[PDB]
Amino acid sequence: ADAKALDELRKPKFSSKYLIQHVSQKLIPAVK
Amino acid sequence: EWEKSYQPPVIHLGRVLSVGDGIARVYGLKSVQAGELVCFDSGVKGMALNLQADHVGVVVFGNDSVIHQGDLVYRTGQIVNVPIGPGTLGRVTDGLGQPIDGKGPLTNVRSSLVEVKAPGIIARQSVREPLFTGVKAVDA
Amino acid sequence: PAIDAGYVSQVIGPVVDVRFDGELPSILSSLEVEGHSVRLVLEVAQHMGDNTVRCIAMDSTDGLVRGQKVVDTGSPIKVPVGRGTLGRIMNVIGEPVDEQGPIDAADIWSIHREAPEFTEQSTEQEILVTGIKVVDLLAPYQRGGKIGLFGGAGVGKTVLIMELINNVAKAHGGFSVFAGVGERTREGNDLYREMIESGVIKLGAERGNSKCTLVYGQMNEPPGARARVALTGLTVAEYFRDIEGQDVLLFVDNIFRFTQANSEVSALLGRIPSAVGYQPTLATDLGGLQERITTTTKGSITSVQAVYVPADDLTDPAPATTFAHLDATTVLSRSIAELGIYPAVDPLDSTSRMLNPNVIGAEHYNVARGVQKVLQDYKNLQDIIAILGMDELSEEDKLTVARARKIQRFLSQPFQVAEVFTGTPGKYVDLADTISGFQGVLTGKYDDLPEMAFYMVGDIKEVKEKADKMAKDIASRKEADNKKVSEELKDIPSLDKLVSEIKEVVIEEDDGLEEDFKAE
Amino acid sequence: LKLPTAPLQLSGTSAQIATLLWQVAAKENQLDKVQDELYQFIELFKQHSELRRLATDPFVPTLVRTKIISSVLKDSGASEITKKLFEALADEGALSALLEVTVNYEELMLAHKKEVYCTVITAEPLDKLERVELTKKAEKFVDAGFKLVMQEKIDKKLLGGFVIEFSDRRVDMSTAKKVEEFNNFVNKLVLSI
Ligand SMILES: Nc1ncnc2c1ncn2[C@@H]1O[C@H](COP(=O)(O)OP(=O)(O)O)[C@@H](O)[C@H]1O
Ligand SMILES: [Mg+2]
Repeated sequence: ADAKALDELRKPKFSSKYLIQHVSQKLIPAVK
Repeated sequence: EWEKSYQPPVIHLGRVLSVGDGIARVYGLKSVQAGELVCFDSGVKGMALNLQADHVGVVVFGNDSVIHQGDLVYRTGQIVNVPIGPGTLGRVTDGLGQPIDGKGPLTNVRSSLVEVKAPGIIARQSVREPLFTGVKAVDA
Repeated sequence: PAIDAGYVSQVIGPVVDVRFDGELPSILSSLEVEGHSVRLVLEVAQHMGDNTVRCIAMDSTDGLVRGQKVVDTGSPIKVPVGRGTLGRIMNVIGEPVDEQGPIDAADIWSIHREAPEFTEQSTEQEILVTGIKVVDLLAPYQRGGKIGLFGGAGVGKTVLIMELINNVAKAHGGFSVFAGVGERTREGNDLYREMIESGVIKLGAERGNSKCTLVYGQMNEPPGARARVALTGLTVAEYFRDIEGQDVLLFVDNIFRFTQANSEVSALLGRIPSAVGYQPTLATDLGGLQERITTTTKGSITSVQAVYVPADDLTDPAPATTFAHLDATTVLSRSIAELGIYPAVDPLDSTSRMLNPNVIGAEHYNVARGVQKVLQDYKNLQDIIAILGMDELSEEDKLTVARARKIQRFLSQPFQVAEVFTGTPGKYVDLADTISGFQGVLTGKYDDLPEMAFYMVGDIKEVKEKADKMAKDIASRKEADNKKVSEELKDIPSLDKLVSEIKEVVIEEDDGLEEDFKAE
Repeated sequence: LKLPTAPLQLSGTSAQIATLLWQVAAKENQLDKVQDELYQFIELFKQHSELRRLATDPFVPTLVRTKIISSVLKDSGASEITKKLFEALADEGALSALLEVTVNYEELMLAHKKEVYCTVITAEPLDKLERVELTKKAEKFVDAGFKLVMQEKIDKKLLGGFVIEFSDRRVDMSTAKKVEEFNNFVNKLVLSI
């Protein structure tokens, strides 16, 4: 799927950051 | 006795996904019946035609220009019915049983379904008594 | 109740998608919906692919919710068969609809089976004398063969099927099965009451001496029921053929409604449509149904099926596919009915595999080919007779035209089942009487009679009886009007004496409609 | 084979991923683990443009897509279900489905914790006894022992009472619908009497 539950995914809900701060340390060499 | 026996029935909602070509696609209405009369928030009725896995195909009894994407569709809980009874005698109604002659609401009337199975083999009998049309080319 | 119970996934009219959590049903297996207003039986048509089956409902799906639990019976639609089904009425799922209690079942058979194999086929061509002149002469029916009555919308292929019932079924000895597929419910009630009066269906304690089973899937039924009631009637006939091992008659009124009901369903099973708008699997559905209606070595099924033609078009694929499955074809045409010739059988479009000189004899086959030669030679003269006039043909041509107008009227016949709306008594004609009379018209023994001497008569004696009956009529002018009514003495009363006898009726004061609507 | 059954059935090909993602994370008892792991990618797709290029741009080769997702997820202690999930979507190019798997993973997680998010609209803000009256009155509308989570809003056009908005259905226990339904019943009863 519906829309009104899917507009709520525009908000940050992660409640942990052991991936979002990890991937930027390894995305840019992998795409370069 | 009405007020002591009064239960505000849980109205089941449903958004409109997509309207046009005389048919709305309706998100929601997970408990709606096939062939149920649904009611849009514009006051225009509809009939739940195709119950799909992800939406409900609703054909719209009326002009579908008053239906928007995001409109709410309340189900009425019953298969498509019209008011039948002796209170319809004398009244000019539209295709859903609502009177168009402006003579007020249909009093002394009772809703019954429009989609009834015809009476079976053992329910008939032979046609005996005549129906005179008053046309003598016909009645002769 | 977790496994072996799936839920309704989606409902598209008569097509219900049912989702099972695991251990899906087989195709053709029947399922039951729990908590419907009537018994709703679904029959699995496809495995859609994601633990979803796709079913066809044998009743109306109005009122299904997409969560309803659907139990699986583990078997196809199984109907009662046997001798306790005789004199009863069944619907598509085998339930009784005659209010005579439960059906005493010698067996509970599935309505789906394969056709009998090649080695069980029997090749025996014996004739079936029907009493109908055009049928016995120009397209004779096989006793043990498949018979098709083609025609569309009021040409007379139900009065032909009732005359065939009245003639063949009463003088048969075996059992009959009437499978009413997609027809009028008035006609099914008429047949049930008419078969009660004839003793073919007996009620109550002497019920087992009945000779007919009715299976009715009439035109008020949803398209799942009409697409499968011919299979139920076929199963009731197949039990008598296989297990009881005897000769039966299967009358299927409008086998076209089976094709049409599959064509209604198959628009929603998500398929590309075929030609005129029909399903792609037309020929194989019709074939797999029709290949079960056969005579085998263990029994006989004489199959009389009426076939509707849409828009009076024989090139429509549902009649054109039915044409190959039939031994005797009886094509009823609308223009012959508009000429007053009833039964409106087109003699130049109806055929038989019994019209063979090694089967019916030499003089029968020769008389039939001579009648068809006269009728074809007249059909080739229709344009110049229309636009130039009758007065410009040759003498042999206008002898051919006169003999053809004689044998067109002579092929018509009063039916014993039509005597209630015509007034003429019905005329069963023997086969030898038909051959003798048509040989008489062909050789030229009867060039002297009028044309209307041949119209609606039994045989060659009744054309001469009607000739003197209609040539004493032009001499029928009697003297003095034979009154004996002028002042009859105390036999004819006055008018106020006659109004003095007629009873007063009571007129009940403005329709009384609100007083009994509030009674409920 | 032998998987735990999903809490509720769902739609096609995007919720069927999330049903299967829930059905393997339940055998691992990592239901709250990967629901946190799915949410971190949604902010990750919000940050980097060279990462959501692998889900929308149709000119990246399907080799370079499946190598980059593996070359990033060698590490960080992400659950082995999700690093098997993202390699399944990168081989098929279904990385765009993650925004729709997550919203279908949510209500599977919601019907596993048996919570239902509702919304209460009253005429005045409540008491602490009016709330415990309302909770047990509104517990007759859910179909099991569901932990109801309320939200509170104010509409003075209601003249007392409450409505519940379950986002599927609505029950109107307010006195405004009570009095207009009363007046409809009265004015229809004198239509006959
Ligand atoms: N054998 C017949 N003799 C006379 N009239 C017939 C005959 N068959 C049909 N008719 C006329 O045509 C109509 C159609 O008959 P029926 O057999 O019910 O046709 P169908 O089933 O093809 O519509 C009848 O109501 C009657 O008026
Ligand atoms: Mg008919």
